[PDB]
Amino acid sequence: NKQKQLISCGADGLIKCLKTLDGHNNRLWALSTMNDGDMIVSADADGVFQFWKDCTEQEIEEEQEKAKLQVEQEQSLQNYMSKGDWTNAFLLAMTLDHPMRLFNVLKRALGESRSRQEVIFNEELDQAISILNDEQLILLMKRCRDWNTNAKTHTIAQRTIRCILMHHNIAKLSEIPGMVKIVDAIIPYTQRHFTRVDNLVEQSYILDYALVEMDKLF
Amino acid sequence: YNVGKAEKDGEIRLKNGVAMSKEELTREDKNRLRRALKRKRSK
Amino acid sequence: YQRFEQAAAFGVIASNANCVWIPAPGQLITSALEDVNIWDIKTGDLVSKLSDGLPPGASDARGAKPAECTYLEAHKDTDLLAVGYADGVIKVWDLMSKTVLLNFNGHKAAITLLQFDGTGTRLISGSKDSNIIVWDLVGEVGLYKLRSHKDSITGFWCQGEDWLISTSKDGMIKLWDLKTHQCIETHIAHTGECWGLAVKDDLLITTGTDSQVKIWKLDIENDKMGGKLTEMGIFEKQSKQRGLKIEFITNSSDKTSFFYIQNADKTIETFRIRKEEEIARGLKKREKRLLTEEEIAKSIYSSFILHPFQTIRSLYKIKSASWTTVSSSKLELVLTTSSNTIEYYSIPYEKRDPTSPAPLKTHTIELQGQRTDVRSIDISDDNKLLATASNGSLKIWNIKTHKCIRTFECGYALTCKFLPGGLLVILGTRNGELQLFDLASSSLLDTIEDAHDAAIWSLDLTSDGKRLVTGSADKTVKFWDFKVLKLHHDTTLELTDDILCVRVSPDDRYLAISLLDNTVKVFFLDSMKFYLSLYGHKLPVLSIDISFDSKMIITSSADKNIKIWGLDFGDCHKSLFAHQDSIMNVKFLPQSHNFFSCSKDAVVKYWDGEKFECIQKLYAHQSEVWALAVATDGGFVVSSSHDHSIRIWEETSLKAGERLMEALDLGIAEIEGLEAYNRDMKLWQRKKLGEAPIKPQGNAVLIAVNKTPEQYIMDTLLRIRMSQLEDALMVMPFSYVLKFLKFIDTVMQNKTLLHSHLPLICKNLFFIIKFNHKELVSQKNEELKLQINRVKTELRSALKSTEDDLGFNVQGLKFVKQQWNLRHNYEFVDEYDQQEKESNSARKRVFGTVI
RNA sequence: CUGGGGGGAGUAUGGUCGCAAGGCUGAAACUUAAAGGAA
Repeated sequence: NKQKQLISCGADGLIKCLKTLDGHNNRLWALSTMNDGDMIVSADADGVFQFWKDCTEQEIEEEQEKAKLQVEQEQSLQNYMSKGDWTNAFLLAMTLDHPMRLFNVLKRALGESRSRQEVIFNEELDQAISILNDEQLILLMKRCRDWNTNAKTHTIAQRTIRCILMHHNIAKLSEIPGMVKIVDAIIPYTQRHFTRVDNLVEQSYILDYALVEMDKLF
Repeated sequence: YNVGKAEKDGEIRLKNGVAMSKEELTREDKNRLRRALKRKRSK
Repeated sequence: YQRFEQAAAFGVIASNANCVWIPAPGQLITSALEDVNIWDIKTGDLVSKLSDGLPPGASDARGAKPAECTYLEAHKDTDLLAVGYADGVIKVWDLMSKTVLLNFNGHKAAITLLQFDGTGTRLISGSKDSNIIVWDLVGEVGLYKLRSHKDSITGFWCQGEDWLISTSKDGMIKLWDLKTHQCIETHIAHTGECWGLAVKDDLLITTGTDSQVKIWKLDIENDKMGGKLTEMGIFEKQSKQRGLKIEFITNSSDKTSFFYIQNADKTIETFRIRKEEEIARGLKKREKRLLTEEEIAKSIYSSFILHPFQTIRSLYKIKSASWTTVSSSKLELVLTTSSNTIEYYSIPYEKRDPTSPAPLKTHTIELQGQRTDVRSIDISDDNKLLATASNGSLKIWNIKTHKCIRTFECGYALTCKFLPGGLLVILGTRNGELQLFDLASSSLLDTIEDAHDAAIWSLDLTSDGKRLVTGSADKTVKFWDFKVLKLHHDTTLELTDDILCVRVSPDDRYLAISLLDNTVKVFFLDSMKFYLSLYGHKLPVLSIDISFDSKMIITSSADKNIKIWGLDFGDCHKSLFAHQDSIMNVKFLPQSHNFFSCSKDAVVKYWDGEKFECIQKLYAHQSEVWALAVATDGGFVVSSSHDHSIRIWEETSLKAGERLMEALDLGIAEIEGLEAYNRDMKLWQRKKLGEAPIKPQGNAVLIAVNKTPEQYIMDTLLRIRMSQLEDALMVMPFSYVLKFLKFIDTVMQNKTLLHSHLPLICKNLFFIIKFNHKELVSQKNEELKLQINRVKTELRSALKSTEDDLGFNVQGLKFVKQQWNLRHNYEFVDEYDQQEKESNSARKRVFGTVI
C-alpha cells in the first residue's frame, strides 16, 4: 500500500521491522496479498496454509477499549474508598493491583472488625478473599510478606495470612509455584514478632504487681 | 528477606514496606517521591 | 531623568480570547491585549475600552509582560464582567462605573473558562492547569477546588449546588458531586483530547480532535456507579480539525433548539436538533423492511436526532462565536476571528428551508485593525501615523484620535516612509514592486512594477526628501529621484550579497547599508566612495541608525546584541548584549544620543549613548515587536508589534511533655465533663424529670480539628518522638499521671484505636507506672484500683489476641513449608550426601569482615 | 674506489646560535551571540 512489505521463509512471513507472524513448521514458497486494498494474505508452507485477516485496525480498537475499562474501574475504587463497602473495593484493588489502597481497605476493614463485636473480617470480605485464585493470592502474599517486615503494619499482614490459611486448602497453597520462597521469607518475621509481643505481655504484669501492692496497702 | 525495590515499573516500593503504585499516587506525592529519590541518590 | 510612559494603545479589536454579547443588533465586549473594549455592532465606534488604572510603563509597573486577557464572561442582569487573564487572575468589574470590584488570583496558569452560577454571587473558573475553582462573590473566597483532571480544562457545565461536569485536554469527561467535591464518574470521551462540551438538559454533546462528535445521555437521578452519564453514539462533521466550542439555544414561539460547533479553521457547523414528534414519526421509516438486524440499525441514532444546518464559513480563521435568536429565522451570530475583525452574521430559516445557499453577514467591524502584523510603522512631523501590512492595509492613523482616517491596498509590504512635506507615502513590497500613495486623493499615484528583481527590504529618504534609496534582496541597491511626483531610477549599485537594510545620515552625508554577509558598509553619498566596512557582528545584521551629529551609529542584528560604532574611524565602542531573541529595530532620539531598540521578544528598551546603561525596560507588548518610529521633534515614540498592537510612548514554642500535659488536661476535662453529663442524664431519667444540666458544649479545638479527645491525645502522643519520650513522660507530675491513666482507661473501650496503637500504649503506660510505682501503690482509692484492673484486663486481652494469630501463623506457615518439603524435596538417605546437598542448597550471604 | 681529526666514558655552563612558555576558544577597536571545551 506504499512502503512496508512482506517477506517469506525464515519459517514465517515477516512485515516491515516488526510483527513476526505465526509461521509454519517448515519452509515456504508463498505470498498472495493482492485482494482489494491489501486484503487476505495467503501464506503457505509445504502443506499448511494461513489466510491472514485484513487491514490491522482491529487490534487498536481492542487496545483502546482496555484503557477505557481501566480508567472506568479506577473511578469505582475511589468511590468505594469514600463510602466503605470494602469487599468489592478489596477485589477490585486486587484486580488493579493498587498496593497502598489494598493496605488501606484491609486496615480500615480490620479496624471496624475490631470495633464491632471463626470470622476476622466481615464475612462477605473473607469469603471474597476465600474465592480468589492462585495469581491473586500469590501477589497478596508477596505484599503480605513485605508488609510483615514492619513492626507497625505486621498485624494486617498476619490476619490476612490467617484468613488465607483458614479459607484455602493447605495442599493447594503448597502446590502454588512461588509460595515456598514467600513463606520462608516471612516465617522468621512472625517469629520475632511473637517473641516481641510475648516479651511485651510478660512485662505487662507490673500492673498486676501494682494491684497486689495496692491491696497490701490496706 | 529485606524489602528491596519493586519488580514492576509502575510501582514504588520503599524499604519501610509501603508499596505505592504510580497510577494510584496523586501528582503531589509523585513530585514528593521524586524529590525524595533525588535526595537518596544525592547521598 | 525625564522618563517615558505609555499614552495610549490601539490597533487591536479582537485578540486571543473569547467574546460576550450584550443585548440592546446589540453591543459586544471583547478583548484587546490585557484590557477589554466594548463595541456597538450597529455603527462600530469604540464606546468603551475598560483598562487597568495603571499605565504600563509607569514607576510601579512590574518587570514582566502584562497579563493578557484570555476569557471574557458577563453577568447580564446584575451587570458584572468577570474577566480572566494569562497569569491566572480574575478581575470582576461593575460595568456601570468600570472599576475593579474583585481580584481572584487563585490559579497557577492561564484560565480557560468562567461561568456565573445561581445567577449572582458564585463564579466557577477553569484553567490551563487542571484545577477548577468555585468562588463566592459575597465572601471574596475560593470556596472549593475540584482537583482531579490532568491537562487543561476545556469546558464544563454546572447546575447550582449539586452537579458539575467538566471535560479536559486529556481524553476525559468527569462528573463532580459538589457536596463532597469528590469526582463521581469518569469516562474517556475521545482518544486524544476532548475540546468541546455543551448540554441541553437531556442530551450532552462533546467533540474531540477530528470530526467525531459524541452524544451522551446524562441521567442525573441515576444510582449506579458507571451510568450517571452514558454514551449514545457518534457522528461526523465536515471539518477534520478541532471543533472547540459547542453551544445551544432554545428559541421560543414553538420550542426549538440549535447548537453550533465552531472549528479550528474558518468554519462553524450549525445544527438544528429536532423534536420528539419527528423522533416518533421518523423511527418507523428507518425501522422499515420487516428484528435483531433492525435493532442493530436502530442502535446505530445520532443522524436521527440531529439535523445539520447552514454551515457558516468566514474569510479568516475563527476564534470565537456566540449568537441570539428570534422567530427561528434570525439566528444572529457574532463571530470574532483571529486576524482582528468581528463579524455579525445572521442566517434565516423559514422553519423548513434555510432560505439561502450561503449565510450573510449583516455587520463587520474591521476598520481599526490590519488583519496581519504591521511590518513597518512611521510617523509624520507629529500628527499622523503610517501602518504597513501584508494584505495591503496601509493605514494612516492619527495620533490625536487613534483612528485610521485613510487606508489603501498595496500588497505584501514590509517597508514604507512618508514624504517630507507630509500627505504622501512611499512604500516597497515583498515582490519586485514599489508604490506611492497620498492622503487627500485616492490610492495610487503610481506603482513601479520591476522596481527590483527580488524582495525589497529597506528604503530611506534623504533629509530633503527628493532622493530615496531602495535596497533589495536581489543583491542590489538603487537610487531614485522625484521628478515633476514620479520616480526616476538613475543609478544602481550591485553588491555581492543580499542587502537588507539601508540608511542615510540625517545630514545627507553617509549611506550605511547592512548586508546579509554579517557586515555593514558605509559609503559617501557624493561619491559612492566606500568609506568604511564595519564587521564582526557574526549573524546577518538588521536595522542601523546614524546619530544627529553624524558621528555615532548603532547596529542591530539577530545576534541578540547591538553594537555602537564611531563613524570617524569605524571603531567600535560597546557591544552591549540586550534582548534575548533578536533586535528587530533600533532608532535614535531627535536631538540626543539616547536611543531605543525594539526586539523580537516583546520588549522595547531605552538606552543612552554615553554611559551605555539601560535607561528603561518597557514591557507592554505581548509578542514580536516588528517596528518602532520616533517623532521628528519632541521625541515621543510609537511601537508596533505582531499582536496587532500599536502603542504610544511619551515623557512623564512548647516541647514534648508540656504539649502532652496540656493535651491531657483539656482531653480529660472534656472526657469527665461528658461523663458527668451522662451521670446527669441517668439521674434525671431515673428520678423526677423536672431538671437536669443544661449543656456541656464541646471544646473549641476538639471540634475545630474534628477529633474525639482520645484521638486528640493519641495523635499528640504519637507526634512526640522516641528520643524524648522517656523525658516527656518523666517531666509530668503524678496528677497528670493519674489523668493519663484515665485516658488509657477510656481508650481501651474504643477497640479500634486501641489495636492500632498497642505497642505505643504499652510502652508509655508501662514506663509511666514503672517510673511512678512508689506513689501509685501508696494512693488509696478504689476508683483507681478498679481503673488499673480494667486497663490490665483489656490490655492483656488485646496482646494475647494478637499473639494468638501470630503463633497460629507461625505453625501454619511452617506446616505449609514442611509439607511442600516432604512432597518434593530430594531423596538422600546417606547423611553425608544429604548434608552436602543441604550445604549446596542453603541461603548464602556474604559479609565484609576485618582481619 | 680520493677527500681525515685524534682516545673511551661522562659532568658543568651568567658565552654564541636556535627551538620552546603564557593562558578557556569564539573575542577585538566591541567585557559581544551561537556553539564547543573543562569541571
